[PDB]
Amino acid sequence: PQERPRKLPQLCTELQTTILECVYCKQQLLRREVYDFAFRDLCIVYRDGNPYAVCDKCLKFYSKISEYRHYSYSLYGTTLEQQYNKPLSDLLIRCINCQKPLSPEEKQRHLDKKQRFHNIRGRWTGRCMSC
Amino acid sequence: PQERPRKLPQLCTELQTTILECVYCKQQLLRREVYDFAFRDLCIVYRDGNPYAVCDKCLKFYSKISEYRHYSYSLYGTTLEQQYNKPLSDLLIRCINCQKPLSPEEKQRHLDKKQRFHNIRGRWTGRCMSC
Amino acid sequence: VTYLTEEKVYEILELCREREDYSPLIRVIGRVFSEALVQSFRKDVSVDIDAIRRVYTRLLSNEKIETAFLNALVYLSPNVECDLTYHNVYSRDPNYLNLFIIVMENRNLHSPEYLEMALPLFCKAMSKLPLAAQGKLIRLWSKYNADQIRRMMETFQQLITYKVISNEFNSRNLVNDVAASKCLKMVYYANVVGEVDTNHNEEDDEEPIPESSELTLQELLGEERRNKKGPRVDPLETELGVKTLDCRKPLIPFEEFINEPLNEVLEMDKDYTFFKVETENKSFMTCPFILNAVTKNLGLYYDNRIRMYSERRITVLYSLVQGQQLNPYLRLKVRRDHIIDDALVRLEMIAMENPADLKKQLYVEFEGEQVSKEFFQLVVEEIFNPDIGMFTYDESTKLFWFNPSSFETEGQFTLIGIVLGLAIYNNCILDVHFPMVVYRKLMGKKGTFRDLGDSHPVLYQSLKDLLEYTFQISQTPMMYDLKENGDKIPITNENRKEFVNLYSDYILNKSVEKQFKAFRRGFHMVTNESPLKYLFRPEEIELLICGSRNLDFQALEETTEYDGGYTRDSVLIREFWEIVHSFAAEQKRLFLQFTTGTDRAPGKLKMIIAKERLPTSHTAFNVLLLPESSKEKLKERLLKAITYA
Amino acid sequence: VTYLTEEKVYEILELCREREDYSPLIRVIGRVFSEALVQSFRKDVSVDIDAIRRVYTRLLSNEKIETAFLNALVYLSPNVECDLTYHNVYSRDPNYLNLFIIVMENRNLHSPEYLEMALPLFCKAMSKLPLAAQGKLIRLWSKYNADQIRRMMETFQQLITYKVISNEFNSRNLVNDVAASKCLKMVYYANVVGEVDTNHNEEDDEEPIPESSELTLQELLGEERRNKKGPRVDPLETELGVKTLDCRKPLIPFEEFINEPLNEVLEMDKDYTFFKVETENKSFMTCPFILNAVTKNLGLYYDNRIRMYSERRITVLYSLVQGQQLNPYLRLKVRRDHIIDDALVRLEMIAMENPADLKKQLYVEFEGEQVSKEFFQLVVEEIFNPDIGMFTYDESTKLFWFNPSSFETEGQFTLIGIVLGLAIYNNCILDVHFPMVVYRKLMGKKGTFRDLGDSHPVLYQSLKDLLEYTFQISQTPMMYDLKENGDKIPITNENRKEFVNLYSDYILNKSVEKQFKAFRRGFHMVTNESPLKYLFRPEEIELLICGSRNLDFQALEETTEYDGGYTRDSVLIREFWEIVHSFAAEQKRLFLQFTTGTDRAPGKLKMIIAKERLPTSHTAFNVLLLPESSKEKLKERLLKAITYA
Ligand SMILES: [Zn+2]
Ligand SMILES: [Zn+2]
Ligand SMILES: [Zn+2]
Ligand SMILES: [Zn+2]
Repeated sequence: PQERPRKLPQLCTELQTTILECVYCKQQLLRREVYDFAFRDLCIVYRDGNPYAVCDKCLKFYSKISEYRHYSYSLYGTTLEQQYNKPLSDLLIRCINCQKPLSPEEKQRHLDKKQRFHNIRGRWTGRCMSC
Repeated sequence: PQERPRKLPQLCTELQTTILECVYCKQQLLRREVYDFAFRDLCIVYRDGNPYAVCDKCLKFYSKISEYRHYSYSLYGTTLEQQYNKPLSDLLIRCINCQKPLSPEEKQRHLDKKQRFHNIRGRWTGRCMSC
Repeated sequence: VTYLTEEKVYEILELCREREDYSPLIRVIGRVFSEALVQSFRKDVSVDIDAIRRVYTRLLSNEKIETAFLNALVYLSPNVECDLTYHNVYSRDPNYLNLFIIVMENRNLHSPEYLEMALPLFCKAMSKLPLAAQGKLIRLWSKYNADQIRRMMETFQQLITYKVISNEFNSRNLVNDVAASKCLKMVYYANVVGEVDTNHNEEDDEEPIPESSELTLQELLGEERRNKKGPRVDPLETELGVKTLDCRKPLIPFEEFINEPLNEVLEMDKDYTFFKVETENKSFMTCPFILNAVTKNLGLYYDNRIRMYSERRITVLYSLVQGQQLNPYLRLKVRRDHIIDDALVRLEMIAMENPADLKKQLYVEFEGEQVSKEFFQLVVEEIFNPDIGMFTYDESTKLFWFNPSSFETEGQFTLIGIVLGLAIYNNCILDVHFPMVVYRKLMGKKGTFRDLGDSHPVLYQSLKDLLEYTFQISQTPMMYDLKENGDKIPITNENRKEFVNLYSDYILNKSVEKQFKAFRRGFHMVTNESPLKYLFRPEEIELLICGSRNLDFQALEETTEYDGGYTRDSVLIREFWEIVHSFAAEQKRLFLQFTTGTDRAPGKLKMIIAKERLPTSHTAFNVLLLPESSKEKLKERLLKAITYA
Repeated sequence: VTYLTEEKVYEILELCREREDYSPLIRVIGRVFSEALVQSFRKDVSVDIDAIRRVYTRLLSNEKIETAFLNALVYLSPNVECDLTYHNVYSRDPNYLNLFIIVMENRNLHSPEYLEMALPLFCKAMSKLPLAAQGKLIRLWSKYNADQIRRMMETFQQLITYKVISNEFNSRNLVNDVAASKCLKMVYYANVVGEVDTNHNEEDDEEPIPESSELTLQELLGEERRNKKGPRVDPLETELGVKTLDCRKPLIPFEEFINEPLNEVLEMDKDYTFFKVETENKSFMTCPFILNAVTKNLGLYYDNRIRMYSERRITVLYSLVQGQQLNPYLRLKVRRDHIIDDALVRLEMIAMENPADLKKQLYVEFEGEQVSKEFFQLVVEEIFNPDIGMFTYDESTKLFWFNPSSFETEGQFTLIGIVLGLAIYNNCILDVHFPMVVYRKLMGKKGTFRDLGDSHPVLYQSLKDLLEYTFQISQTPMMYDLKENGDKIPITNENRKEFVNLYSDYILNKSVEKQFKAFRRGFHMVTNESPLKYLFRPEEIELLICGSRNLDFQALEETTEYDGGYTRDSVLIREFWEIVHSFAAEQKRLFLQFTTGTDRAPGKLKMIIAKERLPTSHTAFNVLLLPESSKEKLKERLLKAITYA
C-alpha cells in the first residue's frame, strides 16, 4: 500500500534493475515508456499486489476514456485562480490529452492563448506543451 | 438506355405493379423507399440491364461517401447566383445530406440562414427542410 | 462642507424658508452622491433610511430635488464602474461597500426615469462587487420587511421589464450588448432569507459506482483525494454558507423572479456551454433562478443532449480501437408483460459493466416487438400502480406516495429512479403526481413539517392542531413512540414541538430514509452530471417531472415539423387543425395520449407528419405520419386510436 | 462651367497671368473631380493623359494645385463607394467606367500624401467595380509601355507597402479592418499582358478514374453532364478569356507583385477555407499572385492537410458501418531494393480500388523493416538516376529530363507522378532539377520556344541562331523532318519560323506528348483537387518541388519543437547551435541530408528532440531525438551519420 512504489522513478529502484509492463495492453513495455511515466507522473497500477504500468497507447486511450465522459466544467483564466486562490504551481493540474502534470510555465497554455482550463472527473486538466 | 426508366415514378409503371430493390443493401425495399426515390429523384441504378434502386441507409451513406471526399468549393449567397446568373429553380441543386433536389423555397435554407451553398463532385448541394 | 447629512439637511428647507430659492441646495446632493455618504451616515453599514425619510418627507414640497437626484447619476455611472476591475477598491477594505445604500433607498425608483438610471449603473457597480460586498448586503437586505420587500420587489424588477426588451437581441448579444441580471442574481437572495435553514438536508449524495475502465484509471491516479471535490457548486452560497438548496419560504414567490419577455429572446442553447464551459461574453444559466421552467429544461435537456452527443462521441471508441460492439444508443430490452424484471437487470449490466451509457439517449427494444416516448407512460402506469407494492395512493388529494412496506421492492425503486432520471433526459413529462416533499428530497432536503400538506393534508392539520391544541402516532397499524416514552406523554403542549418535528421527520425521513434513498440511488446515478440541483428548483423539478396541464393545441398547428408529404397547405392539414380545435370539455384531455402518450403538456412542443386511414403515430417523436381523407372520414379515426385506451 | 477641360485649362495660368491669383482656379478641379471628366475628356475611354501632361506641365509652376488634387479625394471617397453595391451604377451602362483614369493619371502619386489618399478610395471603387469594368481597363492598362508600367509598378505598390503594416493585425482582421489587394488583384494583370497567348496549352486534364462506390453513385445520378464543370476556375480570366495560365513574359516580374511584410502578418491557415469555403470577412488565397511561395505552399499543404483531415474523416466510415479494415494513413508497402515495382502496384490498388486514399497522408511501410520524409529522396534518387531508363541528364547545366525512349517505362512514370504529387502533399522538397518547361507543362502549357534555354541551352541558341542566320534536326540519332520535305529545305530563312516553332514543339511536346502525359496522369490523379494551377505559378511550382537553397540553420535554433527531455536551456541545446553555426563552405551542404534528408530548404521549418550518442534522427519529422554529451564528444558524431552517405 504505502510501501509499494506508486511511481516508477521509485519502482526502478525497488525492481533492483536499471533504467515496464502495462495491464491494459497486457504486454512488456519499453524505455520510451519509463521516461514519460516519470514525466506524466501517473500512479502505478496494482493487481491485488501485482504492480503494472501504463503504455502510451493506453495513456492516450484510458484518459481519453474519462475526458469525453467524466467532464464536469471548464472555466476562464479569470476564475480558476479566483475561486481557488491556490498557487498554480501547487494547483494539481495534469494534461487533458496526455495526462502530464502541467508546469506553471506550461500553465500559460490556456492563460496565454485567451483560452480556458478544463476539469475532467473532478480533477482539473488542460493542454500542455506537447499538445 | 434511353428506354429503361431512370425514375421509379416511371419504373412503377414499367414494372406493371402498384405503388423496390437496392444494389447496395442487395435486398428488397419498401414503400417508404418508393416515395423518397420519387422525392429525392435519384437515378435508377442499372446492373448491365438489371435495374435497381437505393435504400435510405445507402442513400445516407453513398452520398455521405462523396460529400466528405468529392468536395470542391462552397460559396456565399452573394455569388452562387452571380457567377451563374441561372434561375434558382433551374439551378440543379440537390441536398448534401439526403440528396433531395432543393425546391427554390427551400433554397432559403442557406440564403436565409446567412449561410453558404455547397458543391460536392462538381454537382452543387446544400441543406434542405429535413435537415 | 463635503458630506451633507442629517443636521445639515435639517435646515436646507429652513435656509430657504425666508428666501424661497434652492440653487446650490441641490448641487450639494449632486456632490455628496459622488462614497461621501459614509461620513454623512454613521453614529456593518449606515441606518439612514429613516434619515432620507426625514429629507424626502420634509422635501416633499420641492420636487426639483429629483433633478440632481437623477442628474448626479449620469456622472456617477463611470465613477463606480472603473475602480472595481481596474483599481479593485473593495479588495483591501471592507468599507467601500457602505456607500451602496444611496441608490436603492429612494422611494421613487419605481418611476421610469429612475428605471433606466438607478439600476444599470449600480448593477454595474454590483457586477464587479465581490462575493461578500454583494453577499453580505443581502444579509442586511433580508432584514427588510415584506412591505420593504414590496417596495423592493418591483424596483429592481422594473428595469428587467424594459431593459431586456430594448435589446431586440440576435445570437450576438446575449450577455454583452442583462447586466442587472447579476443585480437580480443577488437581490433574488433578498427574498430567499427575507424561512431557510441549512439543518434538515439529506445525507450526502453518494457517488456512482465507478467505471471499471476508470477504476483502473483510478489506479493510474491517486484514488483517494479528488473524489468529486467539484460537482460545480453554486459560488454565491459558498460565500454565504446558506443556500438556495433550502428555500423553505419566500416573502414573495420566485415566479416574480422570472421574466418571460427575457426568456424567449435569449440564446439558451449554448448557455449550458456558457455555464459548464465559461464565457463572459454571452451566463444566464449561471443565474438559474431567472429562467422559466419550460425554458430551463432545454439546457438540462441539452446537458443530456450534449452528453448524448458526447456519448455519441464515445460510442466510437470501442468499435474504434477495441473493434467491439457499437451502441450509439442506450439500447434497453424488455417485454410488454415481462418489463419490471428485465427493465431492471439490463440496466444493471449498464450499471456494473457500462455505467456510462445511461446519460446516452434511450432507445428501447423489446423481445417480441420488431421506442421510448410512450414507453415511460407504460412504465409509470404499472410502476405507479400498487400491483407491484412499492406504492400507496392518497387518492383524495390524488397525490402519490411510496409504500413504507416496500422493504424488498425498494430493489424495484432501483428501476424507477433510473427511469425518472431517464424521464427527465428525453424531456418527457411523467403523469407521476408526487408531492412537493419528494422534490425537496430529490434536491437533498429532508422532510420539514410544512411539506406534509403537500403529501398528506389529512396528517397536516392533524399534526398542527396539536400546535393549535398522545405523543405517538401509528403508521400503516404499527404504533411507534418517536420520542422515547412518547406513549405516557400527556396532552401537555410543551413536549409537542418535537412531536411536530419528529413525526414529520418520521413519515418524510425516518420512514423512508432507505426507501427514497434506494430510489434516489437510481436517480442520482444517471442524473449526477445533470445540474438539476443547480438549475431546477424543487418546484421546477415538479413541473418538469409532473408536467403542466396547459394543453395548447394552438401551438403545434403553428410550429409543426412535417416533411415528406405534408407541405404547409396540405388538404388534411387544412382539415386537421379544425378537428383539434373543435374540442369540448373532454376531447382535450384525450388528445395527447395518442400523439406523445401523456396527459399534460411539456412553446417547443412540436409535431411530425408525412405521406380507413385511422390515427397513426410514430409514438417516439409525436410523429402523426398518417395518410392524406376529408374531415368526415377522419371525424372518428382520431377517436378510434383513443377510444380503446 | 461644370466640366473643366483641355481648352478651359489652356488659359487657367493665362487668366492669372496678369493678376497672379488662383483661388477659384483650383476649386473647379475640386469640382470636376466629382464622373465629370467624361464630357471634359472625349473627342472605350478618354485618352487625355497627354492633356493632363499639358496641365501639370504648364502648371509645374503652381504647386498649390496638388492641394485640391488631394483635397477633392476626401469627399471623393464616399462618393464612388456607396453607389456600386447599393445603387449599382455601372450595371446598366458601360459608361461609368470612363471616369477611373483621373486617379491613376497623376505623376506624383508616388509621394506618401497621395499614397494614403489615391489608392484606397479608388480601390474601394475598384472593389465593387464589376468583372469587365475592372477587367477591360486592364486591356487599356496593358497597352501602357514599360516606363508607364515603371511609373505604375510602384504607385499601386507603394500603398501595399505601408497600409498593410499600419494594421498590426490579429486573427480578427485579415481582409476586413488589404482592400487594395483587390486593386492589385486587377493591376497585376497589367503586367501580365503589358507575352501571353492562350494557344499553346496542353490537352485537357483528364479526370480521375472514378471511385467504384461513386461509380455506382454515378448510376444514382446523371452520369453524363456534371463531370467537373467546376474545377473552381479563376473568375477574372473567365471575364477575359486570356489567363494567368500562360504568362510567358512580364514587363517587370511577379516578385514585385509579392509583399513579405504582408505575407507573415496575415492569417493564411483558414485562408483555404476563405478560398474553397467563401468568406468576405477574412480571401488572400483568392488573390494567389500576392503570396510568397514559401507561404503559398502552406494552404496547399493545408488543402492536403484538410483533405487528410477529411480522409481522417472518411477512414472511419468503412470500419464504421461496413466494419471492415481501417486505414487512417495512406499505408504504402515497398522494399529498399524492390521498390519501383512494389511502390507502383500498391498504389494501383489505391487506383483501381481506392482512388480516394492518395490525398490522405503517406505513411510508408516496408517488408523487411519493422517513414516518409526521407523516403522521397530514396525514391527520387533511384528514379532520377538513368538506371531505370526513364531519364537523361543535361549534366552541363545540371538540368534533368525524361528520356524520350522511355516508351515502356512511362509505365514507371506512373509512379513518379503520384510521387511528385505526393512530394508536394507532405510539404517536402525534391532534389529534382527539372527545367521551367516541365512546370509550364505541369500547369498545362505545352512547350513554347523560349523555354528551351531552361531545358537545353545547347539547343536554345542553336535554334535561335537560325533566326539570327537544313529544316530537320535529329533526336537521340534519328533525323526527322518536322515540316514535310524539311530535308530539301535550304537555308532560306522564310521557312525557318515554324522550324523554330515545330522543333520546340517537338522536343517539348511532340516527343513527350505521351511521356509527360503518362507522367502527368499520375500527377493529376492525386493533385486534381489541389489548387496548384490556381495557387502556384509554374515558377512557384518549381521552388515548391525543387526547393530553395536558402539554408538557414539560424531559423530552427529559434523555432525548434522539442519536448520530453529538451527544455530551452538544455546543456546540449546550449552546445549544439554552436556546432551547426561553426560551419564552413562544405559543412552547410551536408547538414540537411541527415535531419530531413534533403539538400535544399523548404520560416516554418522546424525541429524535434527528446531524451557514443551519435547523430540520430527520426527521419519523418526532422526529429533529432538524440541523447544529452559535451561538444567534443559530439564534434564528429554528427559527421558519422553524414560521412557514410
Ligand atoms: Zn495499456
Ligand atoms: Zn499532451
Ligand atoms: Zn443500399
Ligand atoms: Zn436532408
